[PDB]
This record gives sequence, structure tokens and C-alpha cells, in this order.
Amino acid sequence: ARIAGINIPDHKHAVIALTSIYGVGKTRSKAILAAAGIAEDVKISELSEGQIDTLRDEVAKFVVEGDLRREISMSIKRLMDLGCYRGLRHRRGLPVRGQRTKTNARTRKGPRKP
Amino acid sequence: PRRRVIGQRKILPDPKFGSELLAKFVNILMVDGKKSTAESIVYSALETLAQRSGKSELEAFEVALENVRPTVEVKSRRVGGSTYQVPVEVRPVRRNALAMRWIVEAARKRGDKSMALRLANELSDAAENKGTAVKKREDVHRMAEANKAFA
Amino acid sequence: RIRIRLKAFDHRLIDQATAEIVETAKRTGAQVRGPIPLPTRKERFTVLISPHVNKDARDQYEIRTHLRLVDIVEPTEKTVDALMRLDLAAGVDVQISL
Amino acid sequence: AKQSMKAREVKRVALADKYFAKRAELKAIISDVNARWNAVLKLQTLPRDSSPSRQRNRCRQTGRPHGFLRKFGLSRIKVREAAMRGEIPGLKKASW
Amino acid sequence: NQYYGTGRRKSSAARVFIKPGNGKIVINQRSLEQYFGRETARMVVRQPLELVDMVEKLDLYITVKGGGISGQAGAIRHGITRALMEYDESLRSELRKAGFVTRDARQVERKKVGLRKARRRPQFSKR
Amino acid sequence: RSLKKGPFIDLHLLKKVEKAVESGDKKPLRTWSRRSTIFPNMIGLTIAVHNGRQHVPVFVTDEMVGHKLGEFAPTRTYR
Amino acid sequence: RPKTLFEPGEMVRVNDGPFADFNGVVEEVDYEKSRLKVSVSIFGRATPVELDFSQVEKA
RNA sequence: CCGGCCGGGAACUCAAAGGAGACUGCCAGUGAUAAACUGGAGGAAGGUGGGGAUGACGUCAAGUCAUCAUGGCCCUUACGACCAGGGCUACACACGUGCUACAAUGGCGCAUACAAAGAGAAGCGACCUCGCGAGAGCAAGCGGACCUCAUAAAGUGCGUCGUAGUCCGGAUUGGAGUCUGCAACUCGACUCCAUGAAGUCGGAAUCGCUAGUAAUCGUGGAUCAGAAUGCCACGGUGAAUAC
Repeated sequence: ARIAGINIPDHKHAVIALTSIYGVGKTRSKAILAAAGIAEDVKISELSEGQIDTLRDEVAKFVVEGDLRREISMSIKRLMDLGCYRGLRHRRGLPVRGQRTKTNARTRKGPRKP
Repeated sequence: PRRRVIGQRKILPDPKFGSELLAKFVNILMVDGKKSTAESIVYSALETLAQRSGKSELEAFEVALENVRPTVEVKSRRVGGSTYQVPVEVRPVRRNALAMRWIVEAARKRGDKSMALRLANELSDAAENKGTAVKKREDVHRMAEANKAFA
Repeated sequence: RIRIRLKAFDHRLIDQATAEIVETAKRTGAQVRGPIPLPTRKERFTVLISPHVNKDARDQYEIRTHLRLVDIVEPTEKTVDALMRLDLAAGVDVQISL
Repeated sequence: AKQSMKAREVKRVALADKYFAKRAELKAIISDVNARWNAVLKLQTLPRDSSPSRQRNRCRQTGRPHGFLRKFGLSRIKVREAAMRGEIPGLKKASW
Repeated sequence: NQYYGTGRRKSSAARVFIKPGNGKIVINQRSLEQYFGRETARMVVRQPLELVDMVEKLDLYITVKGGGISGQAGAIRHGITRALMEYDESLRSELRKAGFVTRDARQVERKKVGLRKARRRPQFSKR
Repeated sequence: RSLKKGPFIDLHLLKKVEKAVESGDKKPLRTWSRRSTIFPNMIGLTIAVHNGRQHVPVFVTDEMVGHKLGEFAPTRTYR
Repeated sequence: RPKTLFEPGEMVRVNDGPFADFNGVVEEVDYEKSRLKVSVSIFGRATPVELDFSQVEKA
């Protein structure tokens, strides 16, 4: 069902089911499962609704999908409108953490075209 | 070499079955210096093949090497543009050597999930004249026969 | 008890320094044990050889600091007032632990 | 020789003990809090140039800031110059 | 009384003390099969003793350090061959043909300046 | 990135902030230092951050929560 | 021996070590372990020797 | 005390000084009866046993007036000297040297066996406590076979995942911290949470290696207030192939 996940995480292991959602990695996955009595070493095939209602309650505390993407977009646009170094490097599509633009940084900059 | 002929470093029999050919087999199949992991997959594939096929452990690799054992090799006599494939009777060291290189390269090429499965499949398919190593052996003999300008 | 420890720069200077250290105590009358080897330290130094262009060439030097341990067993009155002051070993850093 | 770098370095050596090495530990205890209070501002008044972080190790003879060796107190070509002419004790060639 | 042999294999060091008794082997205050006899280097220690057939004659107390599994077993191998003087020399004359009495000169070559390791040279440009 | 136990504001620039409590808002001040942290007690200043060739007049606002003065000074140049 | 309490940089005399009938100076003192690090300037070079508090007297 | 810890042995692992041993020397064959070669015996090792240092008369008017010295020329209230900030790190690009990957030979998690070579006093920093952690406070030993860095890693047992752009691989970006240092500000390291690009072993072409080598996995050092995939050095496992 719609357990605050982009889509149904079925046919995969319980830890992998959580990692396939936007906003939760392996650490938050083990945290949600350990604090709800889920079996981390099995798959979610034929999982009872009672153990899923506690997961549905648990996941809602930390930031959900879309609202997190909007939080990152808002945090970036704030620096863009402000006019700082982090805003200008973002609008001009170049690295901000000190990566060289001489040869590398192709992922952020873009494909080659001499 | 140029000054004198040099034969490659001789080996001793393997620690499990006492065969000098299996010692060369595990050495060629070895990767990154990990001899233990290599012999573990070789013994595992040999045991699973001897159990599945029902034949003896000796014939489980002797008949598989025999079906991929060539009887002629190619000499580069330069006739066809500075390179050629004149056939001549292969020497015994080279006879078992080319067979092991082909069956190992075929195990590397095979698309099975596990190296033990890739090896037990190539070892099974070889003895019934259907494997990739059999295709390699039964292509060089044809090319050598087609390029038999001399003998 | 008198744990003499010698530190020199040459193999043919410290065995000769501890030769008189064994003879001027054994002869006069005391209890003396032989010299303990105490492993030599090898300090390496690798530096660039060419001044203005040097990519893969280097010159390699090293120093071998030799060590010795005499460890006089009993500190008798004969060896206490006769052991040192006569070797003239200026290139041997002696150290004594009681 | 480039007298500037030598003059600056000699000045920083004395001035790095005249102000620093005694009140730097006070900055380490108070500003980097150990057990914000207003006593931190009085410990940031130290000279900017005289800081040990600015001091660069240089050769004893020519003041060369590159190729220096702390142990022998010289540069690699100065260690090589003395080493070849037998002036450094026991610095034999390494040939193991 | 006792029959001693040191033995070394490139990084390792052992003391092989051969005392009369049962055919078991004690290595580092532990059994042979437990340490590495079920894995790599299982029977290399048995090759000097296989030729003379000493199955239940002599017990070996061995203390070995340094190297790895192969290096420790090689130090035990050269220790047994050095300690094979317990009886008359008519048995080591056939052990020499096997090639284990000979000390292996196969040891690591040092790294050299300009090279990544012993003999590997850096890649040269195409043009 | 910034100092662990507190925002490091430069000594002379802190003196300028203390004189700004009494003198209020004023004309742009061309200072040379760029190593100062922004905080709620720094909002409203009209100081000019140094950027080598020139001095950029920056007006402090709420959005500059953890940034320093050096993050608004253009030092390099684009084509 | 008298004068059991010592201080750094004070001259002492060696009595139970190999440098008897001679004097020297203590470079470093360790009051916790009660051991004196004394140097004897013999042959023009420093010679670190360990001495006990009760075994020697202050000069 | 089940700890080499304590009598003792100092045998011996190891450690380090002095010697001996390999010199075509012993035999046979071959060659010219000369030098020399091949096989065998002895020996731990036979034809400079293995590796390193040591590069001839000379060559490129090869590089360094920027390590320093120096002829000539030039500046001298300035091409000299001090200070703050910035640049040396930019970006429609091309090239060299490197590192990590494309996987069941492996990923994750638990348990476990074995090193060598070094460095260390404004140091290495045990042990204890706090924090998931990076780290902080308290706090022994030693200028060194004692004390620390330092738990060696690949390997080996099982449980998991089964050929997918995946529990393969990690780029980029945001939020929140620690350490050094007046001070992380364009332009640093590391830790936590979240995001999971490209990449399915790569065209023409090209490189390194003859045995403890190639390959693979860790450790230390110089420089270093604090910062290496580079340099130097050490060992674990350990080949393939020469007609």
C-alpha cells in the first residue's frame, strides 16, 4: 500500500525495501525496523498488516518524500536569491566543494564539446 | 631465448591428488596469487562433476582434457603476409598446455553464475564434444588444414 | 647491576671499546658477564639527486648506529674505581643504568 | 640569497616566543572551551604575522624553504654537498 | 636425548626439537591439523618424513614465528631436514634427491628508485 | 567549517560593530578583512567586503545564517 | 648518606657507579621514582648515569 | 598467579662482532696437447650462487644565472624593503602520469591464524570514563629488542544476496559536527544523516614483466601548525611462458 513510499517495495528484502524509498538509507532502515520488532534478515513477502501499521507510524516522524525534495530546492533557491558563492556556483552549474574545473568535474558541469 | 633455449620452471605434484597436471591446472586458473581460493573451486567443480556424471575422479578431467587435446599446432612460416599457420605434430608438453589454456579461457568466457558451475559445465560439455574449448580446438585444426601449403 | 650501554657509529670501534671494558674488570677481580648484542639501528635517508628537474632519480644514504650492553653482575670495590677513564673512546656514547 | 625571507623568518623566531608559546595555551583552554563567556575576545589580540603557523621551515645556510630536512637542519643538496665530501658523520651510501 | 633443527623460509623462524615418542606434531603449543593441516600447505611438512616412513617413531615440538602459512610450514620443512641427523646419514643421501635438504635461495628482491616495486617500470607514452 | 564554540568575529571589526550600536546605520565602510561570521547581532550592517581589486557593498540579512564575509566577495573572474 | 633532598643543576659525587672519586652535575631529576640522571664530562662527552638518592651525597 | 612469571639453562628462536666455505676445484668426455665447455659426485649454493652500490675517453653550446658563487648589463625616495587581502586551485578545451570500478572469483555481517621494515620529547599517547561515531577530558612508560604508533590485511569457516545497472561501484548536492591553527573566507582533512550520475572489462593504438618476477593485500618514513591515490622503504600469498 501507500506506506509513505514512492512505490510498492515488494519482492525484496526488508532492509532493501526501506532503502528503495527517497529519504531513507541503510541506517534509517535498521533504525525503523529495530524500533518496531521487524525481522531484518527476511523478505516482506506475506507480511502482516499489524507490523506494517507500526512502520507507517514510524516513517512519518522524519521528513517524507517530495517535502524533502522541496526542502533541498528551497535551501538551494534561498542561496540563489541571496547571491552568495553557493548560489552563484549552483546557478552556473559548477562544483562548490573545491573540485577542480580544469579537467574533471564533468558530472556537475556536463558532457564534453570542444 | 636468443642465446640458449630455456624451459619454464618445473613444478611438483599437487598436495591433494598427487598429479603434476592438476598442479599446472590450478596454477593457470589462479588469480591475484590466491592459490587456496583457486584450488578450492577446482576441487569443488571436480567433486560435483564426478558425483553428477557418475564417472571416476581420474576420468572426470582426463577424458575432458582428452577431447580438447590437439594433435597439430600452427607454425608461422610467413607465406600469407608475414604470418601463416603451417600444421605440424604438437609436442606433449605443448599438447597438454594448449588444452589447459583453452579449457581455462572457456571457463572464464562461460556465462554461468559461479566459477564452479562455469568449470563443471565446460568440463561436462567438453567430454561430449560440445563445449567452447571443443569449438576452439575444432577451428584451429580446420584453419591449419586449409593453410597446409607445406608439412 | 652496572648496566653499561654503548652507542657508536662503527662496528670496529664499539667491540674494541667494550674489550677494555671487559678486561679492566675481569682481571682486577669481580663478576662480569659477556657483551649482549643489542640490535643495531639502521636509519635510511632518501633524497632527490638532481637540483632543477628530477622525476624518478634519487640518491640513498644510511647510518648504522651500533649498540652494546656489558651489564656487570656484581659492583665490587675493585671495578668501581678502575673501569672507566682509560679507553679514550671519544666516539662512543656510554650510558649506565643501575 | 634573497635577504627578505631570511629577515622575516629570523624576526618570526624571536616574536613567536615573545608573544606565543605562553598565551597560546590560554587560547586553547578558553576559546576551545574546556571545563559562550566573554573572555575569548581578549585572547585573539595576538600578532597575525608572528603566528607559528606562518613560520615556514628553511635551510640554515641559504634559507631555502623547499627540500629542507629537520634532522640535519639543511636542504637535500646541502646534505648531499656535505655527505659527498665526508663532513656528515657515518652518512655512508645505502647499498643493501 | 634431543635432535634439533632451525630452518627458515624468507620471513619465518622455527626451533624443531625432535624427541622420541608418538607420531604426533606439536606446533606453537597446538595440534597440526588445527592450525593449517586441513587447508593450504597440508602435506609439505610430511614430504621429508614420507621417504623414511617414521609414522609413529618421533614426536616433534616446534615453535615457529614470522611470515604466513606457507612461510611457517617452509621453516618447519627446513627445520625437519636440518634435524634429520638423529640417526646415521644413509637416509639424508636419498632426501637430497627430493630437493628439501637444499635451502631455497628464492627470496624477495628489494624495491628500486623510479620503480613501483622490484622490476615494474612506469608506463611509457605512445608518441 | 566555522569555529566550534562560537562565531569568530575579527577584533577591529568587533570594535566597528560596537561603534555601530551608538552611531547606527552609516555609509559603506571599506575594510580589508573577510574573516568574520554573521549572527543576529550583525544584521543591518552596510560594510564593504574586500575582494582584491574592489570592495563589494554587502547588506546583511537573515538568509546569511552561517556564511562568512568571504562568501560574498568576488575574487576571481569569469570569461 | 646525608643531604637526601636534591635539586636540578646541582653538583654531586659518584660513589657506587663506575665514576668514583669524581664529581658531576644532575641534568634531570625524577622525584617520583627517586632516580638521578647525572652526567660525567669524561673524554669531552656527556655520560648519562643513573644514581639513587640515598647512595650519594650533595656536594 | 597457569602469565616466561621464577630458580636454572644459557642450549636455542632472535640478535652482532670475528672466521671458515665456491677457487674451473674433483673426476670423466669434448676441444688444440692451450684457454674453455657439457654431465656427474661433494656441498646449503657450481662456472661472475641471487640482488644492490660503483656508469670509461666522450656526446647533446642538454637542464639549473631560481640552492649558492660569479663576469657583463640594469634599478637605487625603487626592478630594493614591510604589511593586509587576492592569485599560484579559474573553464567552450586538448595531453601525460596515477587511483576506483564494471562482480558471485565478489558485496554485507560475525568469529579467527601468521609479519617484516621504521619512527617517536611542544612527541608516540596506552588504561579508564563520555559521545553510535569522528574526538574531548583525566592520565603510565620510554629519546628506544622494554613504552607507543599497531588490531597486519588478503586467507579461512558459516548465514545472506543469483546476473539485474543489483546489498556491484561510488560521482555530485544539501543539513548538522569534530581536529589543527589569529583565523577554514574564495581554496583543507575527517565523522553523522539523506541523494545513488556515468560505468555491462572499453575504437585506432600502446605499455610492464623471464621466478620469489608479474599480479594482489597491508605496514612505516621524509616533507608536514594542520593537510597525499604522489615519492621512498618493508613483508603476506604467489604465477603464467619460452618451439
